[PDB]
Formats: sequence, structure tokens, C-alpha cells
Amino acid sequence: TTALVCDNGSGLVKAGFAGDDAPRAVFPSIVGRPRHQDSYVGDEAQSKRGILTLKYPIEHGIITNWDDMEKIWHHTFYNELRVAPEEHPTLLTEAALNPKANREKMTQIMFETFNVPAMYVAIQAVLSLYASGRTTGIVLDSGDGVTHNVPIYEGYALPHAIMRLDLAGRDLTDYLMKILTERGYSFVTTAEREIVRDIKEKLCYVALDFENEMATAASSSSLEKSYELPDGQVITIGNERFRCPETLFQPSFIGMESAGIHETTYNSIMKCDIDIRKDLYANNVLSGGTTMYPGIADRMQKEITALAPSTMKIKIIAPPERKYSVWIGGSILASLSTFQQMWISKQEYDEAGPSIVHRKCF
Amino acid sequence: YNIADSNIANLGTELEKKVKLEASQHEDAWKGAGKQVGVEIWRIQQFKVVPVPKKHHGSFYTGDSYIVLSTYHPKTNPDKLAYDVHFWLGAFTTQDEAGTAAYKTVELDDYLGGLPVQYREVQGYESERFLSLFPGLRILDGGVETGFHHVE
Ligand SMILES: Nc1ncnc2c1ncn2[C@@H]1O[C@H](COP(=O)(O)OP(=O)(O)NP(=O)(O)O)[C@@H](O)[C@H]1O
Ligand SMILES: [Ca+2]
Ligand SMILES: [Ca+2]
Ligand SMILES: [Mg+2]
Repeated sequence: TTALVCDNGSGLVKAGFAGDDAPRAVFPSIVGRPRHQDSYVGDEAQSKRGILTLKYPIEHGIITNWDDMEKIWHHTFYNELRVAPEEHPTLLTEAALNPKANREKMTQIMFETFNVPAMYVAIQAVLSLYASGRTTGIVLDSGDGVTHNVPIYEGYALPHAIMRLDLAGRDLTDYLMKILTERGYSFVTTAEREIVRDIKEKLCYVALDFENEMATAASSSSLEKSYELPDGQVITIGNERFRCPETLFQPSFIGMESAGIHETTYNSIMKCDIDIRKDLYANNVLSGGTTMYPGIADRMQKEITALAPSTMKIKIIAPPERKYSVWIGGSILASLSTFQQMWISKQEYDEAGPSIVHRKCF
Repeated sequence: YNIADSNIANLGTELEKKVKLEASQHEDAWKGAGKQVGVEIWRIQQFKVVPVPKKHHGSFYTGDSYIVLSTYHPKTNPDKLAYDVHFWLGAFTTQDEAGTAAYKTVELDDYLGGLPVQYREVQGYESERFLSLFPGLRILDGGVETGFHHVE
């Protein structure tokens, strides 16, 4: 009996089998319908992106279109992994601070629609911490929809200190689209947005000193990069390379008044008991695709050093495979019989209904 | 985002503790652990917690991850037991081994009522406390194979 591990991101599904060192299926969490006003899922929607408008059933880590989410899950099981879900205990994941109804409906659909034999809903950042080989640390998890800070001590998250921002990779893509169109390059359709997300992933980086980098970019072309578009036209991008992820540190770039990721991390540590802050400062673990910008660890080290006591050891841990850390932590825990012991069985769901998820999944 | 009516409203509760305490009852490695002063050692082997024979305690494969439970009498009571639980991560241990050692350290902590204080001991960064357990630390080349299947 092999458990399935599915990390349902706002942007990407990561799915596979407990015991594997990586997800076997990674594909966009999208359902596509004709742009001219019946549907396609994931890679096949991406393949027909020329004629489709792409919709994401998860926004900011919360499922907002349950009919389309069912399509995503059905596709994951039957078309990608090619498994019968009634044969596999299934581990799902969630960002911290989601409304309780989200995992209630996750549980209901898994048992009543897909007839899984057992299931569990795990907190994403906890999975990442175990994937890093730690029981104590503060995870900064940043994907396409959610950025959040989860401090954890001796294996237990500290719920009063958890922070969350609706700023993440989708906002960075949109901001790159906006500022590139301001250079003279029109990107507007959901199809062109795909090109912009690729530009962001290939060419953006976090400047160590943003003001200095802006001056460098205005003086010479040393920071410019070329990028070949599908039609073969070559465009040149310059300070957009680092202005885009600067938004993570300066959310006012997109008109948000909230704290940047260095400040939310500091504020989260500061909500913890004084004597464990030391261990959190030395164990800042980055997780998720939006933490993949070159330079982001060094910039976080610099910014947190400026906020923290001068005598404090600061360390940012940036695992190379952190696009998949949440999934990998799930694969490890789902390989352990004692963790499996806490999962909800179909018999338990039949007796208790969706409310049981809150009594079993921590 | 607030805690009320959210998926973290049941964290830090007596219910969470009860559920995790029960789960820890299903690991054979913990039966009889921490019953007298001394050092007990297990190694992760393809996700399993495997006891290390006493005669080999203090020798660690650089390719592997271990759990080391140090049971001692606390200053507060010479007839009671207190616990430090160290997990030792070899320089060449794989991600499945280190993650299992971390999770199972928390589980042993749960099993012993939360009393153990946890210590992460990376090879080359071992705490003075850990060094003091072997008044004789020996590092061996090699180790057991990962429990992960490698996805090509
Ligand atoms: N190298 C990269 N540099 C910058 N951003 C990247 C990179 N690779 C991926 N991303 C972005 O990371 C996001 C996807 O990361 P991922 O961690 O899979 O998010 P998710 O789990 O789908 N979303 P969430 O619901 O917030 O957890 C997208 O916005 C990508 O554009
Ligand atoms: Ca090994
Ligand atoms: Ca403890
Ligand atoms: Mg994610």
C-alpha cells in the first residue's frame, strides 16, 4: 500500500508517491475554457493556451472553485499518476490560517467523491521544516498565492506568531507584466502572462542594495538580459529583473501598505518567547518557488541582521530543491507508520463527517 | 488572517497532545526507553527506527542519522528522570534519514510527556552537551542506503 502525496498549490500541483524523493507529477493548477465565448486541465490546458482562457481554482491558498478543483484532483489521479484513488491513502496540504471550511470540503470530496481509504491534511510549512531535517525553525514559505511565516519549536508550530500575506508569485508576475508594458512591451492576455512568468523565473533576481542596483541599471547595460519570445522577436529587460522581486521587500511597489518579507519574518520571531528567538534567528528556512530568486537569501540575511540584536547569530537556509520541500516533507512523513496512524479512515469519516478533520489533523 | 475559525485554531490544545501521544504508542523502539540513567541510541534505516547495539554506542556512520536519548537525574530530584534527546545528522546522510530523525525525535519527546529537551547535532557542529555523552566520539565512513526511491 503506497500513500499518495498531493501538495495543491495555488499555481502548481505537486503530486506523487510517499517514499519517492520528488513528485512525479508537477503541472499548472489550471482549468482552461474557450477564450471565444468544454474544458481542459493542467498541461493539456497549457497546451491549448492559444485558444483558452486559464482559470485557477485556488486563490491565495484557498479553493474558490470547487467544481474546477474536483477536475484538478480527478486529472491528478486518473490522467497524471494513473492510479485508482480508492486504493491509496492520500496526504493533502494547506497553508496556515485557512478558514476551516476549506479542509472540511477537502475531506468531504476525498471520501465521498474519490472514495480514498484514508487521508490527512498537513500544514505545508511544517512539512518543509521536517524536509530540512529540523524540529525548530521559522519557515518562510512563498508560492504563487501565499507568503507565510510559521515558527516551530520542538515540532510544534506557534500559532499566535504565524504571519500571512496575500503577496506571492502571482503578484510578482503581474507586476512584471505591468512594468514591462511600461518599457514598450505589451503583455496583457492570460497567454502572454505565461511568457512573463517564464521571464520572471529565468531572469529576475533580488538586488542586495536596491538603490545602488537602480543606479547601475540607469548608467550602463551591464545588467540587461535578452529574451527570445515565441515568435522569435528578442526583447531586452533591464532593471525590471530586480524591481520585480523587490516588491517582496517593498510591497508598496504594488500599492500594498503591508510589511515586507524581512519584516514579517522579524515580527513573527518577535511574537515568540524571548529565549527561543535565538534558535529561530539561526534557522530561517526558505520554502516555495517564490523563494528561488538569486540573491534572496543574502538579502534576507542583510535585512534581518539590521532588525535583530547586534549579537544575534542569523542564518538563512535555502535548500536547493525548495520548490518541492513541502512535497518532500510529505513524502517522508507519509512513509512513517506512526504518522499514518493519525490519518482519517473512511469508516471514521462515515461516522463523524467532515468535522473529524479538525480532531485528527494538526 | 486570524486564528479564530481557521485551520490553526486546534493547534496547541490538549486534543493535539492526546492525538500525538497516542500515535507515539505505535513505535516499538520507544517501549522501555528512558527507564534508567544512561544513553540509548537508534539509527534511521529506510524510515525505520533501529536500535544500535550498546557495544557500538559512540560510533556514528557519516552517511546516517541517529536519535540519542540521554536520561539523567535532574538537579531538582535525585530519584526522578529527565531527558535530553539529540538527533545526530551525518555529513552525508540523505534527506529522508534526517527528516525521519527529526520527526521521530518529536515523537519520542511526545512519548516521554514533552519532558525531553531537543538538540539538533549536525556532524562537525555537535554541542558540548553531545560531546560530553562520550567521555570517545568515533565517526565511520559509509552508512545504510536511503529509503527514498529516486525519481529519474
Ligand atoms: N526560479 C524562480 N524564480 C522566481 N520565481 C519562481 C521561480 N520558479 C518558480 N517561481 C514561482 O513560484 C511560484 C510557484 O511556486 P510554488 O511553490 O509551486 O507555488 P504554489 O505551491 O503553487 N502556490 P501557494 O498556494 O502560494 O503555496 C510561481 O509564481 C512561479 O513563477
Ligand atoms: Ca544513509
Ligand atoms: Ca520537549
Ligand atoms: Mg505551495
